[PDB]
Amino acid sequence: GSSGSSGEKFACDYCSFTCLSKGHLKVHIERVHKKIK
Ligand SMILES: [Zn+2]
Repeated sequence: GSSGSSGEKFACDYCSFTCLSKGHLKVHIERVHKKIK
């Protein structure tokens, strides 16, 4: 089997990142592609 998959997971709009939680996607965008101010 493959080392990664799309499955039923959420994906980043800016890079090749994926996660099972929408909260983890929000935290990824808010810290990696945007910042807290
Ligand atoms: Zn990303």
